[PDB]
Amino acid sequence: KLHKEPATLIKAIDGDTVKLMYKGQPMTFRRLLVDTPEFNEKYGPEASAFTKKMVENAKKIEVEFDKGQRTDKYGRGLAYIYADGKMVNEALVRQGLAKVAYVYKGNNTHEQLLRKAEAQAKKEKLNIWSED
Amino acid sequence: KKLHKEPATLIKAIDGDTVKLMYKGQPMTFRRLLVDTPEFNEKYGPEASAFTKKMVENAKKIEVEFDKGQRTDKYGRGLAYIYADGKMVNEALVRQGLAKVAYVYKGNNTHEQLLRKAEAQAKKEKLNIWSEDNADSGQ
Ligand SMILES: Cc1cn([C@H]2C[C@H](OP(=O)(O)O)[C@@H](COP(=O)(O)O)O2)c(=O)[nH]c1=O
Ligand SMILES: Cc1cn([C@H]2C[C@H](OP(=O)(O)O)[C@@H](COP(=O)(O)O)O2)c(=O)[nH]c1=O
Ligand SMILES: [Ca+2]
Repeated sequence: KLHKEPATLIKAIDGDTVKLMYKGQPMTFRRLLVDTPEFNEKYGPEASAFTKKMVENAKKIEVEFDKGQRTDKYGRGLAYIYADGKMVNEALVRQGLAKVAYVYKGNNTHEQLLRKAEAQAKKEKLNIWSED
Repeated sequence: KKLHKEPATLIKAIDGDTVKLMYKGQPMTFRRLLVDTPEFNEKYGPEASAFTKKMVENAKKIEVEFDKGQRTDKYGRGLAYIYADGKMVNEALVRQGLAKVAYVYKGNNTHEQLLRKAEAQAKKEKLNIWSEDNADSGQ
């Protein structure tokens, strides 16, 4: 008889990190300027589902490095991620599924864009901002 | 200066007939034995794709099963039967008219009759691929 052997599915998307092909090689990217709840926190599954749909349904993904630091201390490419023109970082925050975080000079070009989205999500008391 | 946008592509765990799995401690792309699934730009591609993704993403236990002939195809893909909680994905897609039996070679054809049988049945119910008129006309 043939023999069954274990294996486990690879995950490209893990919270604020996504594994993409860049310059013909795989690379781990960590979304700039945001902090998304983990799968075991409130809104964590919702934020994962939103990211998955946004990125898997994109014909075109682009990354935009900022000017201050290309890679964090853990080897992750720090970037804004675009799915068919729309910034994933911004969309999450707009939907109240991520907060603005890790904002540092040099790597904070789109900070105002994100703070604007966050203000709107808080005013709407949406998702993360629905809690007391 | 404005920042510049650069291209990249999503790394896809599931893509057509291929699945990327961690196997003996290392990542490996596998090609499902004995089947041909429509690609995402072809009809039922997004369906066959969703059914695969459902089956495999929701599995608690994934297994691979190599056959007795070629282990790796000429594109560097491991050739295997893929199981999700004990149910073979290869067989399931064929039974659900979401893939055709194909690429059947002596040595790597242990499950040929199981699948051909599933394909035979799949036509009669006329589901998905086989729900089109004359889709079973061998064109
Ligand atoms: C987003 C981001 C995170 N980080 C670091 C800070 C955290 O390190 P410390 O854990 O050592 O405090 C970590 C959070 O990433 P994750 O949220 O992916 O874990 O990544 C940066 O250094 N720069 C950044 O721009
Ligand atoms: C299933 C299978 C495919 N292949 C090859 C045949 C096709 O090569 P050609 O492209 O040269 O025709 C290709 C189809 O794979 P995909 O259907 O995943 O694209 O993989 C094998 O060599 N052995 C197999 O067992
Ligand atoms: Ca195919």
